[PDB]
Amino acid sequence: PSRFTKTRKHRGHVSAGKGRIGKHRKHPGGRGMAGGQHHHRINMDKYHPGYFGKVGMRYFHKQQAHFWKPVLNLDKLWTLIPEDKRDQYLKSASKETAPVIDTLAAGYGKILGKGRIPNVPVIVKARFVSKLAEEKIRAAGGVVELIA
Amino acid sequence: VLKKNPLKNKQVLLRLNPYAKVFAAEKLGSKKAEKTGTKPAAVFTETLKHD
Amino acid sequence: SAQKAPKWYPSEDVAALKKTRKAARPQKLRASLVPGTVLILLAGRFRGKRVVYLKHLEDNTLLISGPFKVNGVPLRRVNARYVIATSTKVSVEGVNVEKFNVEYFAKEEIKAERVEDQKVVDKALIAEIKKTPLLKQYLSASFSLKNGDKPHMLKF
Amino acid sequence: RVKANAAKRAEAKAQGVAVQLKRQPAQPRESRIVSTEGNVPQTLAPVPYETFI
Amino acid sequence: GIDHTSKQHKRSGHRTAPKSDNVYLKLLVKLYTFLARRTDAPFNKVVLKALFLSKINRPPVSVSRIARALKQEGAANKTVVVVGTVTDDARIFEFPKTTVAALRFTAGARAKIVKAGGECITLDQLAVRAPKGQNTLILRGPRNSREAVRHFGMGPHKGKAPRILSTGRKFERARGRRRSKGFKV
Amino acid sequence: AEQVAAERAARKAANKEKRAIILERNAAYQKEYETAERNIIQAKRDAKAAGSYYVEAQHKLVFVVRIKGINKIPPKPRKVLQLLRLTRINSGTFVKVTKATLELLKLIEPYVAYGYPSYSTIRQLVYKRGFGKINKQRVPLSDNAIIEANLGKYGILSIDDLIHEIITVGPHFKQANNFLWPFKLSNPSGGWGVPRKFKHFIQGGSFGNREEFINKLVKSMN
RNA sequence: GCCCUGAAAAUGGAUGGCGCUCAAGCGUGUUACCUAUACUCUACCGUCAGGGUUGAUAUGAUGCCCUGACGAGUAGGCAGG
RNA sequence: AAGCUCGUAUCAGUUUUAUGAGGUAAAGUUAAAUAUGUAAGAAGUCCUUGUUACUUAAUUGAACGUGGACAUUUGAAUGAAGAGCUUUUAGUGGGCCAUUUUUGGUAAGC
RNA sequence: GGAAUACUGCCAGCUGGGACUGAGGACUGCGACGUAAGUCAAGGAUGCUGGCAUAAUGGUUAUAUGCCGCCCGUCUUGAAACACGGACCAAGGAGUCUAACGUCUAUGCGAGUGUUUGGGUGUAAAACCCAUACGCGUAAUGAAAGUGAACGUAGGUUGGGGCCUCGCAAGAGGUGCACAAUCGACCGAUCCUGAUGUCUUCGGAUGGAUUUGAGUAAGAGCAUAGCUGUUGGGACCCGAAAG
RNA sequence: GAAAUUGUUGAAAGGGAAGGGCAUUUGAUCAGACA
Repeated sequence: PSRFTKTRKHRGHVSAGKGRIGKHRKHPGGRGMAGGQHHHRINMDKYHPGYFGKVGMRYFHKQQAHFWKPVLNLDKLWTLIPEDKRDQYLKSASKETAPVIDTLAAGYGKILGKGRIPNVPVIVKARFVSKLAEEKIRAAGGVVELIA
Repeated sequence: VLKKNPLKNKQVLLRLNPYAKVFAAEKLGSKKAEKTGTKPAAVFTETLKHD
Repeated sequence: SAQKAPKWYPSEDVAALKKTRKAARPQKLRASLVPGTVLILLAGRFRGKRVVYLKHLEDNTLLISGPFKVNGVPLRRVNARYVIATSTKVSVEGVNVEKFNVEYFAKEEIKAERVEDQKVVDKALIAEIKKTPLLKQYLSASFSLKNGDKPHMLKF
Repeated sequence: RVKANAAKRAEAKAQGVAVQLKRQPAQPRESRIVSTEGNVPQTLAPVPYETFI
Repeated sequence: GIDHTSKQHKRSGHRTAPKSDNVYLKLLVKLYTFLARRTDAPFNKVVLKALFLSKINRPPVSVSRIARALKQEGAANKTVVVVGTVTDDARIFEFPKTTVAALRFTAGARAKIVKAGGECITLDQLAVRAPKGQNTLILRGPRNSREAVRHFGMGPHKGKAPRILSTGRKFERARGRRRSKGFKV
Repeated sequence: AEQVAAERAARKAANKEKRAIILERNAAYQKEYETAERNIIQAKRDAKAAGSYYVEAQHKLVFVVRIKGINKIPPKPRKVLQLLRLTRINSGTFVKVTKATLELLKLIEPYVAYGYPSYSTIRQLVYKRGFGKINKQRVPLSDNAIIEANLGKYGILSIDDLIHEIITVGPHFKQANNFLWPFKLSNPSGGWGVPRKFKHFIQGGSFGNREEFINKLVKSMN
């Protein structure tokens, strides 16, 4: 809506908010990022540290498939159970019956350990795990089956 | 709503300063002074009249 | 609609007026006005005449008589503020005056009561008037200012 | 001054307060009576000009 | 003329009233401008100015933070107040009973609170239950956990995480971010 | 309801006591002033009869007035004037005299005219021009409840107690002197004297310390 | 100390002009008086701050009222029309 | 401009007391005037008995603590349209004059 | 030996004349005066009289008179300038749209969020309904191979709105969200140590460190809309010598 | 069928411009109001 803009408050004033000395002109500081080493340097340093230069190895033909490894902390990992069935497992938690959580079914590539699942034994299928992730699972009374 | 000066308008001067009535009725503005006999000693006058 | 409406309208109630603190209090005349004193009328019908003060009316005006036998000025209300008091008096004590009020003078040819009391009063005045020589001629004459006269200097 | 203030107060705690524990600026000097006896005012006057070169 | 030690005609820089056009919002602003005036207890005066807060200044108070404040000693019987929205936290697998009063609950935090035998309230019913504020806890959510505040005050040696489009190698890790290329910071 | 009737002459009795206590308390401040002005007279007489001299106690209070406009002031005095609350030409307040406040005046002397007020001017200013500072709001006094609801913690329960605390320069002078909004005066009634104000009072201008001659200048400004 | 001399530049010519000599000049003193949008008091407009007021049975809760203080402004910014 | 947490309160183009630094004017090594740093309390003081891998010849220090005690003349004057905090962006980046000092220049509306 | 005037200053001393203002609109308050009833100059003006009902007052406009008043816009330290543009009139005429984002605000839901590439449907470019994915977010860190967040009531200390207890209150105590400071614990990278163990050089336990990160430490983001700002585009409008 | 601009009539004005502000007199006009 142009009825709300401020150049519809600037009608009648000569210079339209751009000042009478410096005026307003086409490109005072060059087009785009020009002068980034030279007259804009003080700007690039402070607010773009690290802009110039090269860090490490190139990678030819990179594909984000190989690198797909979503992560699911032990924070959640009980969300993957149906909330209607879920409270059946929390109460009456024993072995010989334990929930099989397939974390790849839900799109997760690795089970991390961020913290404190409850004391219920649980069977967790995962591609990858972390050293702390199992220690908390395995001490909860469950195990980690690896899959592919 | 409007400020009524004392020092004129006697009625406002009497809500402030309840002593304004017994001040005037006894005068005390014109109150007389006790009379004294003391004279400056001859050293003080000798200094004042000096060269 | 040619104009929509205001959405709250002012009430046509009228508030009464806050009680005012003011009181009618009797005028204190300036010290130059004493009953039975030659006055000089400064404006109006009779401006210039030299007339004799009589009573101070309830409406704050002053009652004067020429006398009408003399300068032709009847009994008439005059405002104390338009009248120069003079330094010469006549003895007014011979006149009743208790019959008058302001109600008497209300407007509501000349009524025969006002012509009777006009003449009744002069019996007392015209007696006292001729006692000082020329004061019959003086109460009949009109005042004026002359070349060289300075009202801030002159005494009245 | 902190220690002295500690002393005076705890001292004045059996003295019934009236501490006056701040520092106050130099006041205007109170009244007095000089005694001219033995000291007579000595009249002085300005002095004329001189070269003295 | 007068010599001013201050700048003239200078507003206080506060919310005298919300910027929202919400109607039901202004009915609480109307209810707590009344109690703040006549009830002499500061609780009402606190909840009033919390109804004027913008969105960014109203972070949500998760249903887990509500359980801490109840573990807080003596507070297990208090009625927690949140001016803001309560949200669900399932990372807690147990929840107390108590009570909550908030503007908006999420559908998850409504179930969880009702699930335990507790109760969800609005602010209006709190005003009727405790006008003065008897036995209440106000709770604020974390303000500086935002994504933008992470960027506030960028500059050398302040560790403020530059505003940037794409994160990874090859985007502003090189000159000035490490000693080997140029300098560091 | 009891209300109107039973709480009137119950309250109206307490009103009677405030001014019955102001009655006795002002009587004591009038006998206090007069016998002090008398003993200063008797002391100069008893001394001259001993052949000696009597030096007055120095003046413990001044009244400062801002004589100069609001602009082209150097920064250091311009900061002082704002610490005495002199915010405009012709305004002023009472200033206690100690070594602290007395080296301030030496900074601002070109910009002010001050002296030693008598009980006369302290009484006119406060009655005529005296205002209070209540939640800011610069209230006119006009009544004894305005002073008692503010300074009553200190005593000072009438407008006769202000004038006392001001002229005796009592303990509470700071609380009381800051309870008075700065006096807004007018220009002098009969003029300033002299063609030019901004010489020092000793060279024939208006500023500086004019001592007891300030009593006459303020009254034309009041 | 005052005055004169030293002291000569170009269209006609400027203590501002007329004109002024026990001054209407010069040095100094006492007073009276004149008048700015500044000062004091009052009314009104707006701005800011601080408070009062939600009870039907009316018409505004961006409302009504109370109290104070304050008001220059280019480049510039904002709010309301 | 948008506000935010708060509201008796830390402040201040100011003095005073206390205490440093200076090497211009004058003086002929000495040393001003004006400006300048810090302090004037609760983040305080005194006692009492805990911690450590540092320190000690050492139950001795250092740093931080527990328990107890001293509140508004709480530690000088005056003042304070409140104190702090953050985000965000306009214009500007040709200056000129007067005063008190001063270099270049013979001087200058330099 | 007495005085009086003068001068200075004070009175909650007396009285007279002139000019200006009349805000507000039931009562409330504080006083004063009265034995009393009441009255009063005490939280802002009333009473009495008169005239014309008129263009009298008042407006509007031309003239005249007194004082004042330089020509506009622009650049400029400085323009009335012997600086530039403008004879006059009417009509057109200049910070827009968009792609990608920062802050701020409102709204829906909220550990999620986004129906509109598409399909169903329809009164037919609308509206209505919806499966799969996908994008941002919930995990950081190293060039990389790679690894990946609780010693503890998710810790301690100082301060903190608010609430609770006591007390007549003043204030002290209990708890303390957000938030600011500060010391720790946790994950990753770099340098150091190097365990029970082993295909005898793999494995990497443990323990460190004035080191380093855009990290954890009971999630806050996603979508649309708006103001302001930026970048690219003809880019607020008009204008080159050229290629 | 606007404005620049023009002809006619009427009114007023005019000593090297014209035009403007404050103030009131004079001339022309205007309601409102009262009653």
